[PDB]
Amino acid sequence: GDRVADVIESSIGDSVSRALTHALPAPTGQNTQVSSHRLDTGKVPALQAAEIGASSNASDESMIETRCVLNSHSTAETTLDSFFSRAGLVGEIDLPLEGTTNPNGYANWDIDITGYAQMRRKVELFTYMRFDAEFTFVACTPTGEVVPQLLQYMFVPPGAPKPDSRESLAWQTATNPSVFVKLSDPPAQVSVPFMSPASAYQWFYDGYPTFGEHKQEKDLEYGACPNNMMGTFSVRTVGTSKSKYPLVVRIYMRMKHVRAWIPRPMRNQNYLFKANPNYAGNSIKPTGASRTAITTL
Amino acid sequence: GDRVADVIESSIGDSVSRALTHALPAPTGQNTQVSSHRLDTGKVPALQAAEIGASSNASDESMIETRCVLNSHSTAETTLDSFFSRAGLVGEIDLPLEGTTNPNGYANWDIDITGYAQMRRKVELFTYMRFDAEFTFVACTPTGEVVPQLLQYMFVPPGAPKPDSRESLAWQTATNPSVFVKLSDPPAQVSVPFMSPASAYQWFYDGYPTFGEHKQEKDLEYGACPNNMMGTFSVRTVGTSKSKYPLVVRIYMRMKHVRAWIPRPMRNQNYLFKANPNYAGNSIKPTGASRTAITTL
Amino acid sequence: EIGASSNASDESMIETRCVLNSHSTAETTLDSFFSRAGLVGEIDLPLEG
Amino acid sequence: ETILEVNNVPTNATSLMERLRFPVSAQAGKGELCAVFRADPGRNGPWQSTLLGQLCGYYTQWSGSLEVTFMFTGSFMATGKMLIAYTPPGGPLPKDR
Amino acid sequence: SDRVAQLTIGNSTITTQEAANIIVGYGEWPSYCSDSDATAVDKPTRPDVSVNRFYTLDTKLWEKSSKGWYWKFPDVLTETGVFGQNAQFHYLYRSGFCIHVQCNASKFHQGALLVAVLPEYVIGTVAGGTGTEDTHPPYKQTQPGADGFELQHPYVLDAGIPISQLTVCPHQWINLRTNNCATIIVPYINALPFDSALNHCNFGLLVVPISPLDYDQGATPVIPITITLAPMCSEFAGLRQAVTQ
Amino acid sequence: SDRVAQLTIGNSTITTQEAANIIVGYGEWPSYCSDSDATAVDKPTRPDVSVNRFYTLDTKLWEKSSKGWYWKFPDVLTETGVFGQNAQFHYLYRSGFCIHVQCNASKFHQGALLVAVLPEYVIGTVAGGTGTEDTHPPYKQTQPGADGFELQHPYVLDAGIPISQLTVCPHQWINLRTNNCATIIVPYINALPFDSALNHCNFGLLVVPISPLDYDQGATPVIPITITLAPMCSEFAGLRQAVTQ
Amino acid sequence: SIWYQTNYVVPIGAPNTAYIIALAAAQKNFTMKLCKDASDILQTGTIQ
Ligand SMILES: CCO/N=C/c1ccc(OCC[C@@H](C)CCN2CCN(c3ccnc(C(N)=O)c3)C2=O)cc1
Ligand SMILES: CCO/N=C/c1ccc(OCC[C@@H](C)CCN2CCN(c3ccnc(C(N)=O)c3)C2=O)cc1
Repeated sequence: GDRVADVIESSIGDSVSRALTHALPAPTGQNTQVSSHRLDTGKVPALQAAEIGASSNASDESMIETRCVLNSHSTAETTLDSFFSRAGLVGEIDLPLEGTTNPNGYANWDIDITGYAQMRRKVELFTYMRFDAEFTFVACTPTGEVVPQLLQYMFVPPGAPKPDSRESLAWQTATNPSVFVKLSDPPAQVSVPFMSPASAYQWFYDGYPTFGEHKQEKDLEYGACPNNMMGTFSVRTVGTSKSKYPLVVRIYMRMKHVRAWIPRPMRNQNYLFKANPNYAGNSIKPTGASRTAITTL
Repeated sequence: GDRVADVIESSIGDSVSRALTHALPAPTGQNTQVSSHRLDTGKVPALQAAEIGASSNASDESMIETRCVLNSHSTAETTLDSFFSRAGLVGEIDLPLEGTTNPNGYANWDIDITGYAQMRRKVELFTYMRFDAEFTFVACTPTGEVVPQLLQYMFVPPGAPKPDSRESLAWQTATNPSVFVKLSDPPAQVSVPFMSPASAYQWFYDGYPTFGEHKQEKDLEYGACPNNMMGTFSVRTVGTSKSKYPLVVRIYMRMKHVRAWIPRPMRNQNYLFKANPNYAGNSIKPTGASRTAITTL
Repeated sequence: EIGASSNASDESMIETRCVLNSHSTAETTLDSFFSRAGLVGEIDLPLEG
Repeated sequence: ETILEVNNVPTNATSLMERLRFPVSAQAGKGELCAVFRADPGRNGPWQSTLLGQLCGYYTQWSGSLEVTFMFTGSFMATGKMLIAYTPPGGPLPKDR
Repeated sequence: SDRVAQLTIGNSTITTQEAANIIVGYGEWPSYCSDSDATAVDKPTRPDVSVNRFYTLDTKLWEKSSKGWYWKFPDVLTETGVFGQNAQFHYLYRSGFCIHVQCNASKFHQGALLVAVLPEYVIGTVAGGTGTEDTHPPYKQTQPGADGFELQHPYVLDAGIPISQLTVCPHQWINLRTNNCATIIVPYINALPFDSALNHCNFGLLVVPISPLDYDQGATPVIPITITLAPMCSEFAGLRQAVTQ
Repeated sequence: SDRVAQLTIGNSTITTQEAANIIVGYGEWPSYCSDSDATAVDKPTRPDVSVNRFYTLDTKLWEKSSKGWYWKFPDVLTETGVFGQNAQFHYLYRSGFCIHVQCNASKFHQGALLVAVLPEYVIGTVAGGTGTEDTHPPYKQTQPGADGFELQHPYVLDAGIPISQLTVCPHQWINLRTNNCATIIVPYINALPFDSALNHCNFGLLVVPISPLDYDQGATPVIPITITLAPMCSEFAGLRQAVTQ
Repeated sequence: SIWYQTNYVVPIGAPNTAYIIALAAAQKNFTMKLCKDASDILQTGTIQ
């Protein structure tokens, strides 16, 4: 039981996060109301104090004489799903006949969508994201030709054995999900759930994955968050003998059922590597165009 | 407010000290009830388990066949006040004419009753004590003669100026309490309240009064508790000129309105110093008498 | 020795807090575990063999 | 519950059974160490001998509390007191008791 | 009445006679973790007043040429007072923060500082200048501690992102002609209910001059910027021996 | 059903199959300080589980010639875990304790240990042997820390008092043929509501063999005595920088 | 980690060394998600 007063009256343990703001429905752009001349003292909408950290509350109505405008312009196309639920390229996998990369008829791709700028820049506008996704796989030769070849895509989650050859035992795929399809068939397509151990994926992690001394030789692990490492995507031509055709597999992703938290500045320097925000120090460019003088267009 | 369960159900802050025992009135020794022979299995009052830490619960009734005895023997004389409220010697102060101690006609005695064994051993049976006290002052020459001399006793609390001579300005006693009396008058007597900053005086303090390094040269402060230092008792012959008589002042204390906590073993080695329990290491004696054999009286 | 597994729980071994566990048990049903197509046979029909 | 091979060191055929049990014996009272192992259930090591560890291998993620029950097979006349500790992440192997 | 303020928490109190209101990150006050969001089963410890108090950790000098600085949370406090001890003895930690940045001058000095909070502030390197070298920042740069660290290329926040859009994060400005402090309250921000105070920095505090400090010869030239902060609703779990990293 | 027991507090649990009940010092359980007994005005901190847990601090070897040992509270814990940190950072401290002394042997070993708690256990010196020298015990003897200290003259408890009357204090015995542990619960004992954990030792724990350890050649000769203890209802106040003494 | 709290004690006539068997399992709050193939494939060549 509790008897001393400070304990009875403490707020220790309050799990209800008080919120200062709340969402209102806004299916259309706000309307404009009629306004007339105002010649007052005390009232001063135009003057602000940006230091406070809030944006101006001044509106058209109070800065100029306005008319009434019934605005029925929709706000639908700027929802998170509207913005992200559009399939974009996030991965390429080459299966050449004579090459230096994957000449053995199979390939392992670490699921990581940060290899392409268009898609990357869009998701990095937010820190945390949670979503399901639709993945489409487009295959063909390097000329775009369609050949009668059978492929096998297999999702190898962390801890499952990664195939080490075209005839690897792991292709038995008794538990992992695999897709068998022909380059002649339409692109393969499947739905993927939100698989992270966390409540959301995060495009930025200002930390280290393990404890201990973080000496020079381990600094490559700064920013590495296993909660984002969903596994490997393996592909192989189906046969004990080498394929007769050189192949390419393009991977497209379409997010759906999206939720995002913590907006952030948008990348303004070219990307260099998948794992980090490194930028070319000798080529730091302005965010946008420039001009000769501040008094000339 | 509180919302998470562990916080709502915690006992953090309970100020009610649960007590396993309670006092019952006991104005007389317990009576004895009639008892007869008992020849049972399962029942065994005589067997105990001293390891538990409790004293035997076995009674006369269950160990021998008893008769009824109505015991009207009082328990009154063993109350704390009965035991302590008896005046005993706790201080002596000499005011000689020609001497090496206090030949200037005045003396300062640090109020400390641990200079005499009889009184000391009694109070040290408890760790904490709280009480008021009656102090009696008996004065006379070293032969026990009564001379026509006027004295001044003054209580100098910590921080008040201690007289440094028989004509010291501090004897103006404008705020401190002073008693002027003649050796011819009966012994002076006054009542003293419980003056400690603590809830009780303590005959033992296993600690240091200050912080810092407790090096060899400061070990004399181990066990010193200012909460027990009530001040100085100063005495002087009243006059600018030396007294014509050698004097002795015996101080008797009679506690009253006594409360005591935490009983402890009773001193079994002679005392050596006021401030501590030091004992003569080469004279550690048995607590009591001894004999030649365990099989002979 | 009895042959049964321990009945001891977190609650009785350490001071615990309340945790509302909504983690599903669906993926460990027999159908969830087995109803996934796997290879069980290969048959070769060579020309010269 | 299944047997946890804490003593997963012997590897020759004739000594495999020794992996099923680890020893304790009279010491010198310096709070000496008896044994150690990672609690990680789906990781290479002792847990691999258990049915839990094996079934655990067919799933990518897990969540839950674990329990290890130790049975003393010494003689009835043997007594003793052991301290079994669990060190959450971040704590290196304890140097002392 | 919006310019004056008093922030009292624990055994510490802060005053300011030239404030600019208070910002509450993403519009929500710090709170303890609910029983439905929690996952770890051990009963947490909530020290309260001994750790939820104001700590003044560092003072930087604002100069006409200063580029800007940043600090990582909870890194800045991991070795200070009782909070630090709890962060070291426990695997799990969670809390909110009240940040109060101080900088006063005279009615004749000028300049403006942008004070902002950026969650998951990952640092990038200049990749060897040419961008052909995949270098990585060192521990003393990702987790600088109480002394913080100076930005090398403020325009891109040392992470390839435009500082001109940093205002999309909870922030305030210290415009010398207006206010002498910035106060931002931050709730716990993470994808997990609790996390390690040592391996993970939830957000970074940036203090960057956007309008340069200026004044005439003769006026006090030493213009300090002091950083004071207080944890709010601190919770700890997963107890064991102390660990510094 | 009085022989078996489980003591769970914090993230620690103790078991014993040969107990002898539990003693509750002076018949009262530990409790927090009421608002009427308190005097200091600052809000206290009550860490709870992070400090009210079992700490195993030391192991002594019981030998046929052992004289006995003692430990001072809270001295033994001032440098251990989170409790220690709080005792160091705060001027004021108060708490209770659950003491569990462990010592097992065989049905062929014998001996009895008296385990007792003595409040305000002031130590005395032998005064130079002759008693003419007013010497004083050194800091390492008054506050021995976790290693404790061995009694020089157990008969008089190194303080001129008869150990034969120590049973007037909360105690238990470890008689090898009966039990292998002693459990004593102690409430906060002082004349003040709070006090310094560093300058004042509220009580001392004494473990003294009254009936010597014995056994025949061939039986395990190493018979340890382990000391485990847990603070109860710990409260702290008067916060500032950490201090060790 | 497992440590000796006191010591293993035995009288004359009984073994100075004994063994401990460890049994492990999961609590009732234990669950698993995202099915995958086990890390092992108990077969070298074709099974005939
Ligand atoms: C027959 C079988 O067909 N199987 C198909 C199939 C396809 C796709 C699958 O997985 C989709 C998981 C995707 C959406 C997660 C992408 N994420 C989230 C966070 N993150 C990330 C964050 C910070 N940094 C980095 C970084 N690389 O530096 C990376 C990502 O890349 C699984 C199976
Ligand atoms: C005209 C004016 O007439 N004025 C008379 C008058 C007489 C007596 C007065 O004060 C009586 C206070 C007495 C009762 C307190 C005695 N105590 C309590 C604790 N303690 C103590 C504890 C541990 N150790 C020591 C030690 N010495 O090592 C010592 C004590 O000695 C004041 C005034």
